[PDB]
Amino acid sequence: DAKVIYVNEKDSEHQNARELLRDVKSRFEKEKSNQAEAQSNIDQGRKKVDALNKTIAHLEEELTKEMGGDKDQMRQELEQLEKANEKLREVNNSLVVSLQDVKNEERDIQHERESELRTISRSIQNKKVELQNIAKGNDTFLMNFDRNMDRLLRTIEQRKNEFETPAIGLGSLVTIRKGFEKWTRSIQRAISSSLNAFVVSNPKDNRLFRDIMRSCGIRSNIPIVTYCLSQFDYSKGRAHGNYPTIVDALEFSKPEIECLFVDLSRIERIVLIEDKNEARNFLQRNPVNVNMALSLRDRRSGFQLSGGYRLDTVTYQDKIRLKVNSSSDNGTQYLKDLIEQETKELQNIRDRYEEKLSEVRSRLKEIDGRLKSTKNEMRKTNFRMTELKMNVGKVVDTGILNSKINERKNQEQAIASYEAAKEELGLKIEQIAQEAQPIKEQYDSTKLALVEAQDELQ
Amino acid sequence: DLSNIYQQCYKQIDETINQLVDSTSPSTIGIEEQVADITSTYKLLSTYESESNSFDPEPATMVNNTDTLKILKVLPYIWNDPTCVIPDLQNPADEDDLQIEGGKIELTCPITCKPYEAPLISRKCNHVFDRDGIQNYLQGYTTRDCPQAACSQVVSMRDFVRDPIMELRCKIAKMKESQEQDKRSSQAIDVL
Amino acid sequence: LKTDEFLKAKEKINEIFEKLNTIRDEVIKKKNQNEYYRGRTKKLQATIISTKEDFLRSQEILAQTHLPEKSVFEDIDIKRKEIINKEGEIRDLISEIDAKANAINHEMRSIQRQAESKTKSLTTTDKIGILNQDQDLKEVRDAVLMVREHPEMKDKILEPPIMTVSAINAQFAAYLAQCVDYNTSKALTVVDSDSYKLFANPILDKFKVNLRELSSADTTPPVPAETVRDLGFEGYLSDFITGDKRVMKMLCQTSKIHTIPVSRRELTPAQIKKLITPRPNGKILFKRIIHGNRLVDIKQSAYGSKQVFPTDVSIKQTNFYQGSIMSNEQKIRIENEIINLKNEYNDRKSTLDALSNQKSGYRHELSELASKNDDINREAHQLNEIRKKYTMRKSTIETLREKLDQLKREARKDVSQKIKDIDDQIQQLLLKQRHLLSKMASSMKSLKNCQKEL
Repeated sequence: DAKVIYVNEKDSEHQNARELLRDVKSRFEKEKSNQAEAQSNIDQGRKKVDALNKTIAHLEEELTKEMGGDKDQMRQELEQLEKANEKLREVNNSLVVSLQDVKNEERDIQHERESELRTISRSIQNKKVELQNIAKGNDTFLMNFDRNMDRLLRTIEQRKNEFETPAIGLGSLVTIRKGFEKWTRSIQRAISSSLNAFVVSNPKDNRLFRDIMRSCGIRSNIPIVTYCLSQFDYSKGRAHGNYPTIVDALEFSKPEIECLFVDLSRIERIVLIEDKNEARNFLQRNPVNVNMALSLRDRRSGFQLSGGYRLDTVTYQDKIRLKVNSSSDNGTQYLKDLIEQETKELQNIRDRYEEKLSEVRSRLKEIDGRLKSTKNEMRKTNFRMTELKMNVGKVVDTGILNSKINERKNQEQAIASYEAAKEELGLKIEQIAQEAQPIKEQYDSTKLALVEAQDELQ
Repeated sequence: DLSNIYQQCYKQIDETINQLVDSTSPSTIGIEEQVADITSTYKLLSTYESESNSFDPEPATMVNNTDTLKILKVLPYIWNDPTCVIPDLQNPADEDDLQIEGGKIELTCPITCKPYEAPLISRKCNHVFDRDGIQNYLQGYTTRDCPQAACSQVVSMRDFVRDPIMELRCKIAKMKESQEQDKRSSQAIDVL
Repeated sequence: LKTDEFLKAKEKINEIFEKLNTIRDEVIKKKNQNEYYRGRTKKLQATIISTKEDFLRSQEILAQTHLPEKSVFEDIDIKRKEIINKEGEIRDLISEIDAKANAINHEMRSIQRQAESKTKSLTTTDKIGILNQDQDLKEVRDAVLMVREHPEMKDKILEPPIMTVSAINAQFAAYLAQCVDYNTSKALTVVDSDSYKLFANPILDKFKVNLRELSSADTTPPVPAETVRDLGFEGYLSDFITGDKRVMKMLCQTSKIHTIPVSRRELTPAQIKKLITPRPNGKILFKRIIHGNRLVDIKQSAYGSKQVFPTDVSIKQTNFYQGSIMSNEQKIRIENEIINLKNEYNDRKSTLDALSNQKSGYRHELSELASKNDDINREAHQLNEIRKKYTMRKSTIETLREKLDQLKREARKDVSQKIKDIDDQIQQLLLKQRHLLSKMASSMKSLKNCQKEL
């Protein structure tokens, strides 16, 4: 009907839509600006992370510069090297207990010092025997042990007429004939009984001795010989040789002593040859009456050229009464060639064998150099353990001022919370996007549409 | 046709004008010329209502027809004491409103013994009270008389006119206790 | 040309309407952010009052007077040098204790010799050591130490008789030298005429040796000699020395061993002018007789008065009496006992060494105890490691001072700058809206046109 103001009130349509127009875009802008602020906060926090990484690196620099961080790597090998030093000092203990037996070794080998001195002492003492003093006390030319020999002949001979034997004493009788001097000391081993004898030939003259012996002040009681001085023949036993036999070697101070020797020693068959290293066949061919030949090397040993079928080393007394009839021109000095070789021999032995002494001395030098090296090894191991000791003494001590690491940790959880907030506002942006569009479309559609026929008056 | 399409000039200029004071922060000061010029542009353009209505001879008819009449000189000196009442009531002919006197003033309609919310006024009473303060409690009597027993006012509310003037005052006083106190609190934090 | 464009009024009103629009919403849009920034300022106020409390809550424990200890590190150093000193003392102590332990082990090894030599004549045992009766018997010692290596010399020229013809004991070992003549006694026991010369190479140029022989050819095996020994003799050679066919076969015609009795009851030979009794061939029936060690020889001569000539010179012997056991009434110990008392001579220095190594062990234990006391002291001072941790607690709260100061500074910059930023962003907006309004203030110029120019 009447086309009148009825439609004027429709102008309110735009205001209703505007009411939500303001709200939707205001919320969208506010929350997206909040997201921008959150992102700026993320950037601010993130720009601190590299600086704090370099700051903890600077803490490590402080540790290195103050020697605080050195021992962290080392400790686990420091313990192993301490155990290595323990086993090395155990090896040192094994070596030193391998360096005392070397002292037992030196003691045992220098027992050769005793061995050589014992032999040399007696030999060197025999060097005294050229003159010293004579007669009543002549322990190597007219005596050997006891200071009573002269009185014996004037003692036991006092009642000679009661002897069942002619006699003058009897050791003063036996003497060596011409020949070669070094033959003197071999005969005593056999005839020692006749060099101190006083002969009787019945049980009672022999038994009176043990009683009357001590009456005149001598105690020696060496056994006695039984015989009667007389001379007899010795024909069919002598050897086929011209060089002197023991009968020729011994001088007939009393011819009855010739029969004494023939009886109690059977010396008539024996001969003498200067050295063992000599012909053999003459003795070996073995005709009848071939007999042994004697020999001497020194005052301490000799050899028997016993027909060649027998060769034996023989022993002689060190001290002997037998003496030769040689003149008194100069005595031993006429003979010193064959005495020096017997005494100077040991001097050569010690001079030459001192190389063995020098050899053991060099061994001792080697082992004591080893001892010195082991001592230096003990010192070196002590220094090596002391360096580990210094390393482990510090470890860290009081060298920690790193609470900036705790600061870093709280900043790390702070940035974690910041990222959580960033994600929450990421949810918020989606919420506003899905909330704005459904209402924004309604607004635009209504606003453009609801202008409509505005003032079509006519 | 060419008529009546220009009517919306004022209908939207009201919106153009009102929002400015609603947004310009009072923290910035200097009001007189910077409101007077732009508001006088309204009267300049409003003269053309009359001299653009053809003539149905210069612009007869008084210019006082503006509904935004009292919008003139609203902001100046209305800051600390928005209710700039004068100790006299019957001198409207002059156009200055602040002659030779000042003093103290009240602050509320009988709302709850608390300040103004929404005014109302009428020609017979020539005096203002609030909207809900005359209907909410009062209803129960179809018509009730002057606010106080045998007091000055005379009331007939069935045709009382809406009052859009005073609410412009409200927010400025309230926000002042915030912003300057916000400024003070900013100074307080500055010393901590 | 002229007015045909009445829509220009609307054309002009459009844009200025959109401008009366637009900026108004941006007003509040920009106004909004300052409130959230004020909320952040309130958060800052709360945080900084928390830091105000934290100042004292820290300072109560952030003394810095409880500083890393003044001289505890010097104590660490001195006690560590002390334990290295203890280690050195322990090294020296253990070296000396090992030396003394070896010293006592020296008696532990040599004590066998004094037990072995605890016999008559300074030694008699069934081991190699029996040959040490004379230093000059080094030749026999070396000979025996290598005789066993040969495939058959050990069984064809046997070791010295004391090992293979061993006598009962010292009382007969001395008799061994006469049982087998002294020269052969320290020689090797040849077995046959083939061992006579075949085996001279190993030893002849090194050690002394001798040889023996025998023969039995024509018609007469050995004649009786066993029971003619009726002179009061019952003991005999081949039993008191352990004879065997391995050894003594050849001695029947070389050493005349058929005349060596053994006597318990000594009787003098002086009661004899009877043994002149010849064997039926006119030669002496008796060749040699012995009592104790008074060996007497009998010989023959074929010239002169035919008188007999005995001799009493005999081998060495220790005693001649007619009693029983130990042979010595006046006193016991003799020169023989010096190498036995070598036991006491060892024991003296050995007890000294034992007590010396015992006090060395005392010192070792005391050094170990001192080192362990220093170690427990080291533990008691490493307990201070926790006292370093107050300095950790002191540092972390000290670091919290840095963090709270940094927070105050950064937030102060943050809030203050943002305050002015938002304020100026509002201010520029205050100018923009007013200039836009001024621009609008010229639009109405169009109103005077059109309606009447038309």
